[PDB]
Amino acid sequence: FPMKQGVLTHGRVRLLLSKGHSCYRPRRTGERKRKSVRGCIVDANLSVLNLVIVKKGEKDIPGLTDTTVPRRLGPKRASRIRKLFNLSKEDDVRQYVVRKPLNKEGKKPRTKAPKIQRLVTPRVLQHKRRRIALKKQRTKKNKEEAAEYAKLLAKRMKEAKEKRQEQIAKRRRLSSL
Amino acid sequence: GISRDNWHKRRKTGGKRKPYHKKRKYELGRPAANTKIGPRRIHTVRVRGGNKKYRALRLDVGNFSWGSECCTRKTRIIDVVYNASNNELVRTKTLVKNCIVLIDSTPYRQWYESHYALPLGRKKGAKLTPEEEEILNKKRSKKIQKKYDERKKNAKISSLLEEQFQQGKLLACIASRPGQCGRADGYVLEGKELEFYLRKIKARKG
Amino acid sequence: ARGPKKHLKRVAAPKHWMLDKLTGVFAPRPSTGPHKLRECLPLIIFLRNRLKYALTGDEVKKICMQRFIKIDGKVRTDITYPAGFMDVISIDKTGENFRLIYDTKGRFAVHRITPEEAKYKLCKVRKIFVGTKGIPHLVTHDARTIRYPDPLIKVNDTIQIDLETGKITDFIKFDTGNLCMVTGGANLGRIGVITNRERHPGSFDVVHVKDANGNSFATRLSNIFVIGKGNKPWISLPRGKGIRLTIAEERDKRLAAKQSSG
Amino acid sequence: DIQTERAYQKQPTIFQNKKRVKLPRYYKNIGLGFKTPKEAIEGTYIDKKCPFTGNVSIRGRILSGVVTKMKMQRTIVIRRDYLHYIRKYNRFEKRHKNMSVHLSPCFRDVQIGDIVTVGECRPLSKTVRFNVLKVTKAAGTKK
RNA sequence: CCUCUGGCAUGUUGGAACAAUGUAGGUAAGGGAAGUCGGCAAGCCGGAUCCGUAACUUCGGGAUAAGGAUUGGCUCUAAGG
RNA sequence: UACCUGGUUGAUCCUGCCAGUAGCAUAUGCUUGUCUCAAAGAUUAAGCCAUGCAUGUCUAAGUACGCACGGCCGGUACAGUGAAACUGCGAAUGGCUCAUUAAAUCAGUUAUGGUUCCUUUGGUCGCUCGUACUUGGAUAACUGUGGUAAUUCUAGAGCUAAUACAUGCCGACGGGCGCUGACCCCCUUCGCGGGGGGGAUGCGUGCAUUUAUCAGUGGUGACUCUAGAUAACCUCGGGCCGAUCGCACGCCCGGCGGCGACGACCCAUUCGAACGUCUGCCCUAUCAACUUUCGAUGGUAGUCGCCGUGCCUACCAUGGUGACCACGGGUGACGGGGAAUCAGGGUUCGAUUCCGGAGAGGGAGCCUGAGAAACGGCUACCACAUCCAAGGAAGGCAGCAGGCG
RNA sequence: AAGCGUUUACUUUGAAAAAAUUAGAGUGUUCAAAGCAGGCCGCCUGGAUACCGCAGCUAGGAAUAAUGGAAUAGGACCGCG
RNA sequence: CCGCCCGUCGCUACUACCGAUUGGAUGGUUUAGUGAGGCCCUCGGAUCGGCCCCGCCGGGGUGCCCUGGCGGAGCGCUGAG
Ligand SMILES: [Mg+2]
Ligand SMILES: [Mg+2]
Ligand SMILES: [Mg+2]
Ligand SMILES: [Mg+2]
Ligand SMILES: [Mg+2]
Ligand SMILES: [Mg+2]
Ligand SMILES: [Mg+2]
Ligand SMILES: [Mg+2]
Ligand SMILES: [Mg+2]
Ligand SMILES: [Mg+2]
Ligand SMILES: [Mg+2]
Ligand SMILES: [Mg+2]
Ligand SMILES: [Mg+2]
Ligand SMILES: [Mg+2]
Ligand SMILES: [Mg+2]
Ligand SMILES: [Mg+2]
Ligand SMILES: [Mg+2]
Ligand SMILES: [Mg+2]
Ligand SMILES: [Mg+2]
Ligand SMILES: [Mg+2]
Ligand SMILES: [Mg+2]
Ligand SMILES: [Mg+2]
Ligand SMILES: [Mg+2]
Ligand SMILES: [Mg+2]
Ligand SMILES: [Mg+2]
Ligand SMILES: [Mg+2]
Ligand SMILES: [Mg+2]
Ligand SMILES: [Mg+2]
Repeated sequence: FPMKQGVLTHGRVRLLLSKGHSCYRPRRTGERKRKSVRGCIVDANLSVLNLVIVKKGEKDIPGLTDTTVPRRLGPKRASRIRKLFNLSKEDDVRQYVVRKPLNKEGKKPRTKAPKIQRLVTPRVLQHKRRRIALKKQRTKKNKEEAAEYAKLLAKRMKEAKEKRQEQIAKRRRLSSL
Repeated sequence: GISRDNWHKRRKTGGKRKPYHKKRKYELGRPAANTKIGPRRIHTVRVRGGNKKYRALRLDVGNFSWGSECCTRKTRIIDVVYNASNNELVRTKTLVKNCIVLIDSTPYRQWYESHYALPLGRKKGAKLTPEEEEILNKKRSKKIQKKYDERKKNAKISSLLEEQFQQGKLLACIASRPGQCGRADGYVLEGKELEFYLRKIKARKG
Repeated sequence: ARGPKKHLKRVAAPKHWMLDKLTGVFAPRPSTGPHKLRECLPLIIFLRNRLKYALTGDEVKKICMQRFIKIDGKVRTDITYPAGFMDVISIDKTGENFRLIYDTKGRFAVHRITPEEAKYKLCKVRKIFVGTKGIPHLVTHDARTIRYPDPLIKVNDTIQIDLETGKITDFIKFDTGNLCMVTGGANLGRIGVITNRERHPGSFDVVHVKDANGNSFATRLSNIFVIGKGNKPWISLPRGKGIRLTIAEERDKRLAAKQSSG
Repeated sequence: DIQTERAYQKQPTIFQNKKRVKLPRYYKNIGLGFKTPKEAIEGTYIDKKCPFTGNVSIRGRILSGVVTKMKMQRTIVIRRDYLHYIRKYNRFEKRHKNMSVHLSPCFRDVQIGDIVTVGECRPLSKTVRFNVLKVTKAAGTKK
């Protein structure tokens, strides 16, 4: 059973663990489950204790220091390319993204670059033009409809005012009967 | 949990409903908010239909409308003094709908002295040497001075309100439901309801 | 049930779709849309049972999803779309236009329409709403919220909507003398002139309506859809023209016509 | 007369304390041709649940009954009296449903036996769903 | 049970020890009448408030039946002239 | 097809049953050649279950640096199929059973003017006056060290994306609209004064939320409706005003562009859900009074709730139901559409394929979600029960087959 | 034509009543139970109709059965102060 | 009428009833004690960041400002938890 942070005791406990907690992975959205974990403070009675070397000693160790393992994937966000290879906002990112070589048994040697997201392409700029063109279309439609309804309501209220003026003049001449 | 269901209780005939289903989720009750007076803390409950309710838990301010003058300002809640339901909800200071709180009358004092340019409160003999209240009360134009001189005929207030301004804090009624909305809004008591709640308070005082 | 139901049974489907009894346990639960469930006729039923352009559910799916069926001037792709009253089917490729008008009995009738008639439809308004800046709103029988209408259009009138724009072209007002198609009840599909309007506060107001052949009959006002000034409609009428000849006259007409056919 | 109880008793849509130099009271007609009584306009009472001067809306059904008990606070019990038909014995049986109805205090003099008319509304309490809309006096008893 | 006015000098002696048997108070793990003629002696319970109270019966009782719960100090609120 | 017949007597005429008579379901016997339909672990044990399966899902249109396959045209990123995993959605439908349940469910009926509602269709979506040629840091999948006897267990390290998670402005935008108003200018007047405009500067300036006030565009039988005006608030467990994706590829001289996909506050719409109104339920009096300061029936004020409401709390009132059968009990009782038998009435049945309800061994509590008090989700406890290295782990056939009883 | 006409029970009509079942129309499933099909040398057509007690809603009738009104005149009507 | 016929007693079988045993076993409702678990509130703060404060400086502006790297540390503030 794994060790997890902040339990702060010596023995083994049982916790309800959820999304965002460690030593647990949910299956359904919203699932919580009593799993049994081990506290922070340590003793002999465990198999594996994990260590992270945080300051290199003055002498080498062969298993850990001599060989080096590079990062496997190059960066993919455009500003992360910028802040890796130290770019401004004018130099082209796409020639500066890392590409990998490809060599195996019986196949052609290749190279492979990630499809970098968040670069500014003319399709993104076209969509940003399209939404504000659509906005001005919507205000033009709104002012057009409002003006033609204003003309129509002026005409209908002119009709109703002339109708009641007909009533008042007709019953004045009926009073003159 | 806490249930809100008629099926757990007797008929009109005093009978006994035996239930035909267990507790449902639309038959749900959650515990009381009991909004005290303190620096603002509001938790958010998500409710039926995915909406949000705002439990205040401790709460200091709220905008009160003094509506005979129609001035509505954000004000600091001083105290709970009267509650028509439960006197221990006065004894602990719990903000609920239609309870009587007290609020500091400084924004309404500022508005009255800036609109009518007459003092209220103001035990006579002192003048604020920071001089800003009298630069608010004096030195206007001869076009605007007739506007103030015609608005100062409608500038006499109720004496109950005025002694509340002189003491510095007003009686007011909470209108909103602070366990539901998250706010402690309401209105300043003036009038026959003010005299009603004042005689209630001093009869309780004995 | 712990939520909304998604399946609909074959026997529990509405009768005016005229589903049969022994194909399958189910009937297509129509998707939510502008028309009610018990007052619609879905697109799978319209293409499969009525027109016989499709044989199976896969065939009506591939017809509706190679983008050929154009309901109300718009492309509607799901096969369980509720095609309701006064909707206009535009079969583009095969070149037809249908208007889902009711029959002399309770059916929806396959009713072929010229394109110059099929570019409008007629809609009964259900509500007058006023939006946020004094903006009037019609709410028709098929969920159209139409902002800025004519102020002479009131709550039980009908409007002639142009389809590619959605705007009002003209309107008929609910008065005595105008026509009526009847959308609901035991008198479903009948056509007559409105004889009488009887006001019941709180209850459902009831309208007496008289057809061409001197038969007068009542109907609640929610089931009444005016379709023109006087006797003159603003759409076409189906075969029989909403008369409901009796069962004796139907017997006499079928044996007369088919002994004349031989 | 007024302000019996703990809180202040006022009508919620009226603003009564506007600056001067008798209160107006809120009242409405409930529809269906029910004449609002003169004591509702001329009164001084408050009521949440009066159909004429309060926050209820008479909808649905409009029934009748005879006043049979008035022992409660601002609600009475009416006794709807009807017959019921058995398909076997072609006869009837006299049944009844007592039901509690909120009687507004604008109907100021009513004695038991009077045939009142009630209207369905918002459920005012646990077993109360109607209001007395009009009161017709019992036969005789004009003195 | 403790105290004030009043009264007295511990009831026909004092001192020093703190052994057995006593006489008179107590306490006891674990078990709970296995002791003995017999629960002898001891022990349990115990006041008040709120509930709850069976058989039987002369209808009066049984009855505080049995069985439960609450109880302090302090800061208050409400009702009773 | 509105049917009777044998039997008490030595014989008769009657009341009266017993027994014959015809169905109709369940079992059971003996018998069985064709063919079309078709019920089938309901009754007893809503008793217990070995095993396998019963809810998963990819479009041009959210993420694609797994050579996992692959095309060449490169070097100006990503051709294109594409497992995996994050994200989104569904898993609340369906199916099974009928244990509970007797004004309860349910049926007809109306109401929500007393509420919520993913979705789909239609509105809305520069109305706000105050790095945008695109902002940030983590994480799975992948590599690499593992642990346990064992689980759909998961840990420490490296990397890396978003329509995940966050942050956040530019454009409209040049002023209008309401306040405050320094001041400016004119007519009358001995004159204070009155009347009249213009107005720099500063404050507020959209939809939604919350409060209060004023007036009375469009509605209903009826609003405290809708819409207007005003004074303010706007929740840091924050409400909107788009930092998203795919096809074609044109036009002004960098800027304009069309067709869509997704998502969003609100308003309708659809499917509904949810409480309510009137009326209707079988046997039982060897059940005649029941309910109440432990809510019973009302009032006033709150709390909670999605809403109305004794739903709950506080303080008052002493009510409420009952021979017109309450209350208590029983049911070999889920309700209805319906089935059998029938002259007319009736009598009996309805677990059973459609609708409504209830439940997942018994009770209870919840997370996620628009919708669940979900059990082919979780946590306890009781009964049961599986694996084991004895420390632990895992379960729910009244789903389909099948097994025991 | 809009608003009003003591009220119920009864009667008649209209509305609204979910399909399935039941009754029943059409139709040579080879007949029948069934099924909503099918027919003519592309066209022709079907996929009806009735019943659905009780309660509720609407409009006619006014016999029967109830109920009322004017009797300490607190009565209609008609105009006047 | 040598007909029929009724009861006790004696034998046999069967079904019930009363019956000391404060009898026995199963259900169901429930007063009262103990009470797991979830949810809410009041705390808590394992851990993880962010901003300031200095020292050493590289890239840039008219000795102050911003950056990018190295550290150190008050934990001065601050956020999640
Ligand atoms: Mg009969
Ligand atoms: Mg002594
Ligand atoms: Mg002595
Ligand atoms: Mg002596
Ligand atoms: Mg001992
Ligand atoms: Mg002991
Ligand atoms: Mg012995
Ligand atoms: Mg002994
Ligand atoms: Mg003794
Ligand atoms: Mg005794
Ligand atoms: Mg005999
Ligand atoms: Mg014989
Ligand atoms: Mg027999
Ligand atoms: Mg053969
Ligand atoms: Mg079984
Ligand atoms: Mg289901
Ligand atoms: Mg039973
Ligand atoms: Mg049962
Ligand atoms: Mg059934
Ligand atoms: Mg059964
Ligand atoms: Mg069912
Ligand atoms: Mg369930
Ligand atoms: Mg079982
Ligand atoms: Mg469950
Ligand atoms: Mg299962
Ligand atoms: Mg399920
Ligand atoms: Mg099956
Ligand atoms: Mg039917």
